[PDB]
Amino acid sequence: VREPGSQACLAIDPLVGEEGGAAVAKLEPHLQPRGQPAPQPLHTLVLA
Amino acid sequence: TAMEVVKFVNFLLVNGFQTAIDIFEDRIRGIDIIKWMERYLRDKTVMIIVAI
Repeated sequence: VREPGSQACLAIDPLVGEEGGAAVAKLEPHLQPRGQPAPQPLHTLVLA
Repeated sequence: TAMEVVKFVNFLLVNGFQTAIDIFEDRIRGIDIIKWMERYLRDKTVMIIVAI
């Protein structure tokens, strides 16, 4: 008989870098609000 | 499960796997959605993850 002492099997486990991983970022455009005095289209009429 | 899938994609990208998902590939996916899907479905080497 032989003993597995020296030849024992190996388990594996990755060295995950999640602890130092950057996050996913969401973008939102800062709308030029119409609540603030934004301009409007100058629909014109004629006084005949 | 959109939020959990975003977290999962963060996990995979951090660990070096190039993950293709619709929310991030929006620009290319917008040109032709079905073409975008077929690109990854046809390729045998691409691993597909099914989020149940």
